[PDB]
Formats: sequence, C-alpha cells, structure tokens
Amino acid sequence: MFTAKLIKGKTYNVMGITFRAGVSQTVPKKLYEYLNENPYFILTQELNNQKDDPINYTESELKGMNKAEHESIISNLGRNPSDFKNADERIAYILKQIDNKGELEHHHHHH
Repeated sequence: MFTAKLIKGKTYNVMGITFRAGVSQTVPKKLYEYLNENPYFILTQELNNQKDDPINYTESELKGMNKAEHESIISNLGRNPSDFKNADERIAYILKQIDNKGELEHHHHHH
C-alpha cells in the first residue's frame, strides 16, 4: 500500500485526488512516483499483505508474467515448476489454485 501526506501544502488537488496537510491518503504506484517527483508530500509505503497464498493470480497477469516469476510462485506453493516448461502448463497449474480459492467468508453472521 502506498500513501501520501501533504507536508508542503494544506489542501491540494492532484489530478483527481484531494490531499490535505496532516491527512494521509492511499495512492496507486502511479501517483506514488508522480508525487515522488512532486516535493509537496511525505511518501510512505507499507505492506499489509505480507504473505498471502502465492500460487493464484490473474491469467491476464500471468500472460504477461515472466519466467522466473511463474517459478518463484509455484516454488512458494511447494511444487517444482521446473518440469512445467511451457507457459500453458505454468498458467493452468496456477489457475488450479485460483479455483481452490472458492470461499472466504464461509462463516455465518456474514452472509
């Protein structure tokens, strides 16, 4: 997660985002580096998602995902992606786990 807080200003409108001095607001990577150039803000990025289940992603993202990326993914799963050499193999196998994420709130009082 990226966040910026106005240190130079008091109330400033960046593109379509409204920042105020003292007010931290979460921004995308685009705006983070955009405001990295613009010395009006203090920039801070922290990872709330330290570890998730790293073996299930968008096939669209995996279509543009590099060789070592696919490998490190399935390595975190605990499988050897060295046998799977073609993109088809690697993408399909990862898609099996995006299929394994069927439910999150299977708990009552939240249905």
